[PDB]
Amino acid sequence: TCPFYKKIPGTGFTVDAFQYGVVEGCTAYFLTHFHSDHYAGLSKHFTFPVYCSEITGNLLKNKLHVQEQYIHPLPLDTECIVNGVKVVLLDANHCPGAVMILFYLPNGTVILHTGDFRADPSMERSLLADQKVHMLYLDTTYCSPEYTFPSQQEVIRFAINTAFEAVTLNPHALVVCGTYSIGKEKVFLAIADVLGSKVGMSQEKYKTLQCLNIPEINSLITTDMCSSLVHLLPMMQINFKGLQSHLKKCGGKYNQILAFRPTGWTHSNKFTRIADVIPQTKGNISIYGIPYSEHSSYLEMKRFVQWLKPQKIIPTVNVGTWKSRSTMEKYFREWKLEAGY
Ligand code: NI
Repeated sequence: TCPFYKKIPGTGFTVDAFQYGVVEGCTAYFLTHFHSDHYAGLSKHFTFPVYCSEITGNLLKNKLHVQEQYIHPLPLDTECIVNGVKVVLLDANHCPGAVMILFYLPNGTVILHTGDFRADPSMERSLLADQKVHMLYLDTTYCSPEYTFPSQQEVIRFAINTAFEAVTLNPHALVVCGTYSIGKEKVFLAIADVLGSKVGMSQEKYKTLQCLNIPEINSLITTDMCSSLVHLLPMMQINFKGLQSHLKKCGGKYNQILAFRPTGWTHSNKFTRIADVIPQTKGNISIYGIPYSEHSSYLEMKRFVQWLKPQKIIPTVNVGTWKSRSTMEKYFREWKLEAGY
């Protein structure tokens, strides 16, 4: 049964609520982004309206084969009327096509649902500046001060330089990058760009990338593995046994693999700066784990909420335990007391 925090009071609306069969009274279903935890339940057989971004809409059509009559894309930064209710989609700075949703309720109440998001100061100059928010449904994934990580720009600098050095020292080295869902595309794109290669990948992944409205994408990616010296593999294959196997398949083109695993947070961030990171090495193979997050750090989160000064806050991640729910109310109270709202 659909939980409370996926319902929008006073409306016929739910958010990211596809795995509970027919939800009593829902006249329209909102989808924040194309990640499996959120889209779970959707298929070709779904027959109620779905509202989403354009890019999310391309993925529903081409990857889950949802029928074109039921997909309702909306443009960002635009006031739209849906079943007699005003709504706005805003970029979440999460993965491609990911959005936050502003609802203007008939009774005068105003609701922000973040979906998944990495808070940024640029969000303070959106359509959010212009008015009050009464309830904030919040992505609280890293809501604890021990969760620190560097900026995206710092991580991408490290990866580029790491790659460029190794391949310049050894022209016969192959670079590999792990993936399992959409997001974090910049890692493999930036690396290929400094190396003057296209990125090689499977047909199922090529298809996926074609739905993302990336500029000049056709110049950047390819299905011809042999033409490329930056390869994508599924994340699970990024270990010593999986890579040794993959090297055999390249046929004496390459004598060395350097591989990158994009992770979220890991406990090694409590002690080690990004500059100081080192790889796990076995023979002619090396594997770097790098902390590229598309979710807000603790400080990023704290700033956004303190700026927004919402009247009530509802969490959407880490809700499943009493300890978690308790810890989150304590941080919300300190933030409220520190900023005076
Ligand atoms: Ni997500």
